[PDB]
Amino acid sequence: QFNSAIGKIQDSLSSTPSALGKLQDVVNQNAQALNTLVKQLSSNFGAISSVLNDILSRLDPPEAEVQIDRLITGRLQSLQTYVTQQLIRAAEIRASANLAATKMSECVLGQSKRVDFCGKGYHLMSFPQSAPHGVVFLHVTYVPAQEKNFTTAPAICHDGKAHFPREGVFVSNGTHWFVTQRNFYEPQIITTDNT
Amino acid sequence: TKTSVDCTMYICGDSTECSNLLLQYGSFCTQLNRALTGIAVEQDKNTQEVFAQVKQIYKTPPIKDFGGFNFSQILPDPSKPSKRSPIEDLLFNKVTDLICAQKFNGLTVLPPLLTDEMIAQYTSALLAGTITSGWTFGAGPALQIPFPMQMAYRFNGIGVTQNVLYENQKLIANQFNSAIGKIQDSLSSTPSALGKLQDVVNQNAQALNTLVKQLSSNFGAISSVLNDILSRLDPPEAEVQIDRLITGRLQSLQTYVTQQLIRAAEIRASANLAATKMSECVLGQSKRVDFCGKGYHLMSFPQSAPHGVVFLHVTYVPAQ
Amino acid sequence: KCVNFNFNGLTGTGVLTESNKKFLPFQQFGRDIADTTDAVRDPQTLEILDITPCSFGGVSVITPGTNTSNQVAVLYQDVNCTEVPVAIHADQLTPTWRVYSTGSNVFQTRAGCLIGAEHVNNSYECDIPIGAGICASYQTQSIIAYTMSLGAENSVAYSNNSIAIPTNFTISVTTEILPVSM
Amino acid sequence: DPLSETKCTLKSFTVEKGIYQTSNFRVQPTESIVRFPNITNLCPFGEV
Ligand SMILES: *[C@@H]1O[C@H](CO)[C@@H](O[C@@H]2O[C@H](CO)[C@@H](O)[C@H](O)[C@H]2NC(C)=O)[C@H](O)[C@H]1NC(C)=O
Ligand SMILES: *[C@@H]1O[C@H](CO)[C@@H](O[C@@H]2O[C@H](CO)[C@@H](O)[C@H](O)[C@H]2NC(C)=O)[C@H](O)[C@H]1NC(C)=O
Ligand SMILES: *[C@@H]1O[C@H](CO)[C@@H](O[C@@H]2O[C@H](CO)[C@@H](O)[C@H](O)[C@H]2NC(C)=O)[C@H](O)[C@H]1NC(C)=O
Ligand SMILES: *[C@@H]1O[C@H](CO)[C@@H](O)[C@H](O)[C@H]1NC(C)=O
Ligand SMILES: *[C@@H]1O[C@H](CO)[C@@H](O)[C@H](O)[C@H]1NC(C)=O
Repeated sequence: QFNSAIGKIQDSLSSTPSALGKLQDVVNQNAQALNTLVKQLSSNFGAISSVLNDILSRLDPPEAEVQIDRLITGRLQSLQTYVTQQLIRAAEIRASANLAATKMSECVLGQSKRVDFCGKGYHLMSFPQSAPHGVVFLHVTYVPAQEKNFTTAPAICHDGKAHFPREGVFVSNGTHWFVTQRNFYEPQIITTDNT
Repeated sequence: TKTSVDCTMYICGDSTECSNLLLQYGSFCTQLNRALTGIAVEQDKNTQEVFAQVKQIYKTPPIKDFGGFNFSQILPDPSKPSKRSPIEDLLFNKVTDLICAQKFNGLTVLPPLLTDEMIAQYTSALLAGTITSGWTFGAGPALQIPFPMQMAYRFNGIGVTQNVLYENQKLIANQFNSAIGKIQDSLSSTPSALGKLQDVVNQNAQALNTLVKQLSSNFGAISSVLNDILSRLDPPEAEVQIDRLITGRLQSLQTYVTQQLIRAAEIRASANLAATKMSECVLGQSKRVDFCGKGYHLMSFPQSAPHGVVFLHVTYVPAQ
Repeated sequence: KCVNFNFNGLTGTGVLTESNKKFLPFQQFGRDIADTTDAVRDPQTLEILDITPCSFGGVSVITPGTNTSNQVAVLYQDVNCTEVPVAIHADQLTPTWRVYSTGSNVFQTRAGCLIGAEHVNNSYECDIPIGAGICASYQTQSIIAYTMSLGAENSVAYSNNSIAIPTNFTISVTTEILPVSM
Repeated sequence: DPLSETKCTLKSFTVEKGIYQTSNFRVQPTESIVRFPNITNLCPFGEV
C-alpha cells in the first residue's frame, strides 16, 4: 500500500498543471510589481515630456527646474508605493516560512498528535521535498476502513461486581461478548487480565 | 466587509477634463483596484478555510436521548425560519442614508459568497458529527458511539478512569446542563461580550466615513466643487486648480488603501488562528495547555457569529 | 428624467422629483451628510425638488477560458432587474450592449442582475463564484447559474447501545506546498 | 463586446476562466434645463 501510494503521487503531480499555483502566485506578483514600476517611467506627471534629456536640451535651468520637480515627485511616490507593497508581502511570506519551519520540526522530526496539522487522518510520518522558493511535504497517515456493526455495554456484571475494560471496549456479535481495541477489530475472551 | 471603490468617480466624477488630466498620472487606479480585489477575495478564502472543514452534512437523530445530556440550546431550532440555535440568534441580535451617500460617491460593498444560512448549516453539520460520532468523523468514516461512552473516552484522555464517569453520570450531566444554561444568561445580561466583533465594524465604517469626508477639502484650490471650478474658469487656468484637487484626492485614496491592506493582514492572521482552533479543539481533544479554554479540555462546540465564530469550551476542573 | 440643470449657476446632473422636506420659508437648498446638494428650491415657482444622481453601477463579465469557448455572461452589480439598460439609444456610456438585453435568460440575484446565463434547479460544486451563494459554470455548450451545494447528505445511525469498529485500514499519502522565500 | 473589453482590461489576447470587473455603467442625460429668476430690469451700468 505504501509503495502504491508513493507511486500515485508522481502521476498526480504530472497530470494536474495547477498543482504549484501557490508557488507560482508569488513569482507572478513580484513580476507584475516590477513591470508596473518599469512602466511608470513613461508618465508626464504634468510635465511637457517624460524624458529628462530632451527637457534639459530644450529649456533653460530656471524653468527646467520647475519642469523637473514634477517628474521627481511622481517617481518618488511610485518608489514609495512599491516599497510599501514589498514590505507587506515580505511580512506575509515570513509568516508562511515560520509555519513551514514549525511543520518541518513537528511532522518530520517527530510524530504529531495535533489533528489535521500533518495531513488528514492519523499521522504516521512525513517526508520533505525541495521546490523552487518553497517546500513540499508528503504526509503518511493511517485511515480506517470497512467498519461494522456491534452491540456494546459500558460494564460487565459478574459475581455481583462491575468490571470495566482496561484498554478496550466490550462488543458482541449478538450472542457472545468480547473485548477489543477501539481502532481495530480483534475480539478476545473477557478475563481478569484485560478488565 | 468587502469594499470596492470607483477610482475615477471618486477623484473626478462626471468631468471629462479631470479624467483627461488623471490619464497622464500613470496606472495608479488599476493598482488600487487590484489591491482591493485581492482583499475581497482573501475574505472569502478566510471564511471557506474556517468553516468548510467537513465535506458531508451529518444530521441529528429525531430522538434526543443522550443519557441526560441536553444539547437543546446549541442545536438548530426548526420553528424559526432562520433555523438557528437560541445562542446563535441571541448572538446575531447583539451585533448591530449614509450607505446611499457612500454609494453615490462611488463606494460600494460586495456581498459575501457564503450566506448566513449556509454557515449555520455548516455549524449544524459539525455539531451532529461531533455528537453522534466523537472525533472519528474528522479522520475518516464516521463511526457511531453512545455519548456516555465517548465521555468515558475523553475522561481517559485526561487521566481519569471510566468508572468515575459511569458512577457520576447524573451529576456530570446536571453540571453540564447548568453550565450551558448559564452561558446564555451571561451573554444576554452583558452587552459588551462581542467587543472584538464590534471593533472591526467600527473601524471599517469610520475609515469609510473619513474617506467620504475628505471630498470637501480645497487642498489649496479656490473651491472643493469640480463643477464650480469648471463653470467659472477657462481651461488653461482651471488646470492648475484641478491638478491640486487631484493630488489631494489621490493621497487620500492611497492612505485608505494602505490601512486596509494592514487591517486585512491582521484579520487573516486571526482567521488562521480560528481555523486551527476549530481543527484541534472541535475535531479532536487537545493536550496543549490553555489552547481550548482553561482547565483540562474535554470537547468544544462552535457557534456562528456575524463576521466571526464563537467556541464553547467544556473543561474538567478539580475541586475540594 | 436624467437631465442636466442650472439653478442660478448650480450646475449638475440628476433626476428631479417631489420632496417631502419641511423647508423653512427662508431656506434655499439642503445638503446631505456628505455635504453635497441634495434638494433645491425652484427660483420661479418656489418649489422644493429632490436631487438624485442617475442610475449607475459596476459591470462584471463572467466567462470560461478563451481556449474553451467564446460566450460570456454579464452581471450588473446592485442594479434592479427592471432598470437594467434595455435601449442603447444614446442613454448609456457602455457600447457593449447585450444582443437582446431582455427576453433572453435574465436572472435577478442579491448581487445584482445577471444576463446571459440560464437558471437551473440542480446544485453542484462551485465553479465561478457570483455571490450570495450563487455560482456559475459552463455545461453541455451553454452557461448556467445555480446554487452551490455544501456537500453530500449523510445521517449516522445513532443508538444508545450500538457501536461501529473498523476492520481494515488504508495507508494514504498527501502533499502540502508552502512558499518559503521570494 | 464585453469579451473584448475584458481583453482590453487584462491587456492580453487570451482570457482564463473566471469573473472579471471591466468597467462601470451610468445613464447618460437626455436634455438640459435652466431655471433663473423672473426679474427683467436691466442693471444701471451706464450710470457708473
Ligand atoms: C459470535 O462469536 C461466537 C464466539 O464463540 C461464535 O461462536 C463460535 O462459532 C463458530 C462457528 O459456528 C463455532 O465453530 C464455535 O464453536 C463457536 N464458539 C463457541 C464457544 O461455541 C459465533 O459463531 C459468532 N456469531 C454469531 C453468534 O452469530
Ligand atoms: C433540555 O431539553 C428539554 C427538551 O428535551 C427542554 O425542555 C423544554 O425546553 C424549552 C426550551 O426553552 C423550555 O421553554 C421548556 O420550559 C422546557 N420544558 C420544561 C418542562 O421546562 C429543556 O429546556 C432543556 N434544558 C435546558 C436547560 O434548556
Ligand atoms: C484489506 O485491504 C486489502 C487491500 O486493500 C485487501 O487485500 C485485497 O484482497 C483482494 C481479495 O483477495 C485482492 O484481490 C487484492 O489484490 C488485495 N489487495 C492488496 C493490495 O493486496 C484485503 O482483502 C482487505 N481485508 C482484509 C485484509 O481483511
Ligand atoms: C449498522 O446498522 C444500522 C442500523 O440498520 C445501519 O443503518 C447502518 O448502515 C449499519 N452500518 C453498517 C456499516 O453496516
Ligand atoms: C425591484 O426588484 C424587486 C425584486 O427584488 C421588485 O419587487 C420591484 O418591483 C423592482 N422595482 C421596480 C420599480 O419594479
